[PDB]
Amino acid sequence: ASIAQARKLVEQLKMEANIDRIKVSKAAADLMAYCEAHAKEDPLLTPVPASENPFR
Amino acid sequence: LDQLRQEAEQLKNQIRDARKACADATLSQITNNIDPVGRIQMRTRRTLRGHLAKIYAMHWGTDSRLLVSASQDGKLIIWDSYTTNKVHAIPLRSSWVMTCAYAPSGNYVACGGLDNICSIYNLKTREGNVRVSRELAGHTGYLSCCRFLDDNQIVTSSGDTTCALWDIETGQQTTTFTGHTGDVMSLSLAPDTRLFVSGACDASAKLWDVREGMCRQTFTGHESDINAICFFPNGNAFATGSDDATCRLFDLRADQELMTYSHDNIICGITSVSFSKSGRLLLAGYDDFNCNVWDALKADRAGVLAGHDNRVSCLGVTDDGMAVATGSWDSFLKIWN
Amino acid sequence: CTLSAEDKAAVERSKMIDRNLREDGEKAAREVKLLLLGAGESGKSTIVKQMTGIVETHFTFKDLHFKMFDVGGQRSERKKWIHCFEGVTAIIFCVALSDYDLVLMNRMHESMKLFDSICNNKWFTDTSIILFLNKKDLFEEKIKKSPLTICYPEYAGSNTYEEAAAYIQCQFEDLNKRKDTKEIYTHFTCATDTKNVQFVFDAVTDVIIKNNLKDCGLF
Amino acid sequence: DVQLVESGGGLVQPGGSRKLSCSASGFAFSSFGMHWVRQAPEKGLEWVAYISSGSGTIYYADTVKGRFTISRDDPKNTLFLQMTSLRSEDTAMYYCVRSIYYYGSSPFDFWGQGTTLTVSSGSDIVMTQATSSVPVTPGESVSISCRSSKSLLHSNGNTYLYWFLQRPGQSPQLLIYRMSNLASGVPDRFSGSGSGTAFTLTISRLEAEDVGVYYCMQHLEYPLTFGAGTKLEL
Amino acid sequence: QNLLITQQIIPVLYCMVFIAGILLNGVSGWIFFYVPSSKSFIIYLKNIVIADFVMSLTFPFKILGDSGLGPWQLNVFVCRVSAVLFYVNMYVSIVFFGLISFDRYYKIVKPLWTSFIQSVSYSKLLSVIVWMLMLLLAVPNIILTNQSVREVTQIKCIELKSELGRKWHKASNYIFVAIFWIVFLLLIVFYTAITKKIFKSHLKSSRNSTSVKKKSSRNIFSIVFVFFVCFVPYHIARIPYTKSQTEAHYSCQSKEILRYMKEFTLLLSAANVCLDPIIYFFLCQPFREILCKKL
Ligand SMILES: O=c1ccn([C@@H]2O[C@H](COP(=O)(O)OP(=O)(O)O[C@H]3O[C@H](CO)[C@@H](O)[C@H](O)[C@H]3O)[C@@H](O)[C@H]2O)c(=O)[nH]1
Repeated sequence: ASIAQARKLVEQLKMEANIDRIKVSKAAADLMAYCEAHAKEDPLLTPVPASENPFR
Repeated sequence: LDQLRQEAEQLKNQIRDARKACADATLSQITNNIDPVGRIQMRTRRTLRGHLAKIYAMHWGTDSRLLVSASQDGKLIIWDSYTTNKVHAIPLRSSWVMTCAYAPSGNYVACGGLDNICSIYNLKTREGNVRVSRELAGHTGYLSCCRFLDDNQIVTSSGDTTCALWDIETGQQTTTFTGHTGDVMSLSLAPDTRLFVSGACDASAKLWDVREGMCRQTFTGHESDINAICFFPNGNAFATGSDDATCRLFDLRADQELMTYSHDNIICGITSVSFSKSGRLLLAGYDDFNCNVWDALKADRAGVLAGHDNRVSCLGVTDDGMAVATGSWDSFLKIWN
Repeated sequence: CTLSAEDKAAVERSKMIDRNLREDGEKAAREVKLLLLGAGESGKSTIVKQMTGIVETHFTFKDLHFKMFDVGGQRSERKKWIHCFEGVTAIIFCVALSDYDLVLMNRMHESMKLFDSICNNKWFTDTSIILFLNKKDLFEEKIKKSPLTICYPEYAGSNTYEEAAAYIQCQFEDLNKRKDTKEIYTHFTCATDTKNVQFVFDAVTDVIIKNNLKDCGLF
Repeated sequence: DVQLVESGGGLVQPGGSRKLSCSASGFAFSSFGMHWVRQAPEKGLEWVAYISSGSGTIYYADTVKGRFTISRDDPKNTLFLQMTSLRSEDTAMYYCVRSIYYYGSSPFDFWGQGTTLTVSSGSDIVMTQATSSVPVTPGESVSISCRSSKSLLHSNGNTYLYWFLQRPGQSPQLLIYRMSNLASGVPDRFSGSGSGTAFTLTISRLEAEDVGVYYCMQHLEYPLTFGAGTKLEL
Repeated sequence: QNLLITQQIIPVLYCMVFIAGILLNGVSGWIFFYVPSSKSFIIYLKNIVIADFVMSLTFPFKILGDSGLGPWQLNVFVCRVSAVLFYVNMYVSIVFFGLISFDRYYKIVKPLWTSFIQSVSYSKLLSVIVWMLMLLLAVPNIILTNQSVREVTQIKCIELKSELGRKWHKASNYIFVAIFWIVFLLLIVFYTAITKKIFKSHLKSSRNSTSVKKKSSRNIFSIVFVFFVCFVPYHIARIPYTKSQTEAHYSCQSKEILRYMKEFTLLLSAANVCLDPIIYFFLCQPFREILCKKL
């Protein structure tokens, strides 16, 4: 029981070990670019006038 | 036994070393050159009343107008948020529901809780009454979260430290996701509905593949039970809210925590986490009866939503990002714009 | 007036749903919510017999409808769903007296730890906890052969059923850190006793009177 | 499954009284509004009355207000229409029409069989049909045009236009609700379009199963008015 | 007596009552604006705080008139409008205290009748019809004076009311006294029954039972004692004063002593305005929860 669980955990860790990791400077830049690109289409970030606001 | 434990420790050390090696910079010092979002002033536009007990979950419709919510009184109420009209009121067999989902097509709704059973109700019945369509059973723990993945199958997470993708037509567990050592408390499906992150009480989240059924990634760094989880709109990142007063933004590609959102004035837990349409704002419901909107790129608290007199149990954002619906334990829902 | 025929009819449907929900809430308000708790097979099934994850038992006694919710077999983190029972009118905590001399750490020690955790947590800071001491006949039978000193080394009394039962009840009640606001009702039962429902009725009647006083701005 | 069986028709002398009944089965009659609609042997443009769920609101046509009364009994799931001092203009077939009202609902979706009742010898918005008889051939596309006195588009963005099809010997069935939405069970061959005043129903790949009279109805105002009825031949 | 009670002590005590009650009821109304209308008790408390705030707004006119420093043509407005409004608010407060007592009696004692008066669903209608009844009852007291002053330096209110006005003033005051007395009797019997039920509730348990009984009995006794000491003297002295201002069978000394007694008893009834928040609103759980969350 314990041996099987330990083997399964080791296999899971090994499977998670060999993955392609990009630099944080790349992922953060991509997230920032996505936020900037969609900034003009965010009603919460930029409030929408009551003419086009369906909750007024 | 001992050799396997040593190998697992070595693998964990290798994972940590790789994460440190790929962490050449940090999101906070990268987004220092962008202007802050300022002060977010969201005023409650709609106030939905009619729940007789604490509201435990809500889910927006894909049309950004319908809103399903579940209460401990045994009621699942579907609101027309534009006119504050009760489109539907479904009495539930078990009143201990703590989760609810809205199908992307809108033809079905889901609920679940301490009964360890996921009830799917059909909204488009020819008889005109909302009758339960399916009764998924097989979870040995409380249903903490459930998210629809098209009409035919649904992803749920239970208190027995497992998640399950069920085929609704057959009612059988198509896939079982196991490996969490604590009770899974939240779910979040990716926009393409191919991967999903689930946070558990083991102070850890896991990125799982729906088709493969294997744990794609594991994310750690929270100090207590994770109660909320939500993908970034891009789908390459997600945010977790935990019992300790801090949210954490992790990135799937980097397999690391990008940002931490915490304040010294907050010492309460986090019950709900959601993003805006662009992902710039992270909205988190807290146990201090108030919601906090943080600048996700700068970790600065953009604003506060202080309209709830009790714990904000559930929070959601419309698909078009027009408004945010927060349901609390005061038996009220508030839609802010 | 700003509303179409379909919009007005939908508003009427919403009003009808509001009326139905108000009626349902009024009906559920007078129901007595009970939370059944215990360390295991201490007698929760025995209590339910004479009165999935959650088991709901609804029964009417002396014009009061009791809904008792049993959380046995949940086997998950208890702290993650106790807040759901914050509004529960009363908590029936069942303890096996004969489990005083048994072990899994003593079984009665685990029962006392669970009682301390349930009674002294934030969600039940004022919820009344009626306590049942089941298997009193078995406890009396095995108290002459198995002294209470095994479970309670500080017990200076004799091997008498009355003294041992009183000491155990006092030890269970001493775990309450909010005796000013919370009342613990202690009852002794053996098997298929008809006085259990009467004792629960009296306890919940007192709790309901106190809650009515609180809700009227009078307590 | 869903069924609305009507009874109580027949021959009535002028000035008499008759109580038409509609028994409902297969659906929650309590939560559904019920309309009484009149199909004359020639026109079929008349809507008699309407009762809401729970009898909260009751509406009558100008011709029948003060003369007819509509009631419902939810426990027995029945709809009653009591008519006193009947006139010769009331000789027609009466239908009880199921109609639920919420966001995204499909009112007027199901119609009853109808009963024939034969009597012996201005501000309402009007809907007009552009044609009466249209010679058509199966496999082609047919457009039915209708016009309205007032714009059917509301301030909430909803255009309350309904397209029904009545087959020879069959009760009318809902094809299009709110001018753009396909009713359940209706094949995708039917499409609806409009600009608030003029509307068009387009049928692609016509077959023999959709040959009949096409009616347009407005639900913007409480007095519900129907179109003249565009009939398709061959 | 003269120029020292009416003009020196009465205005000072009334302005103390005002500076207390105006602030207390303003804060109470600000808190109650956020209190949900979850039960009949909440709406009765809101009506009571509204009446108390209007009484507090009325108080400065009285204190400015009695002091004798304001314009000689302001006492006419004080008696014609402000005094009648103050009496309306006082009597709606009294009948709402009676309604609260009845609601508590029904909720605690749990009687057997088919349905309770002041039922929560219709409690809003009950409150509005009570307001309308009192307003219509005292409206002629405002719209039936219509008489000249004829003495600018000395204004007597009963002297500037018509014969029909005087008759209606007498009858209206008599029936306000009667409605107060029947409401007081109903309140007394309801609270006595509530106390009897409470003392028969907890019979076996201790420690917590004693605390619950003590708190409930103290609250009930405080309510009834404050109601008594604030209203009973006024309504045992009002009828002799009412027939003193309307009949000539009274001597000047008797008229003056009755006026002083009425003024002091009405001062007690006005101090009830500032006493009300600490006896009724503070015990309300939602009100206390919302108030305590400010700081
Ligand atoms: O129960 C009542 C009794 C009287 N009134 C009316 O309100 C006014 C108040 O007069 P009254 O109650 O007779 O008191 P008075 O002793 O006449 O009071 C007048 O004279 C007092 C000094 O003696 C002043 O303090 C008051 O402001 C002034 O109104 C009168 O016009 C009445 O018509 C009511 O509305 N309800």
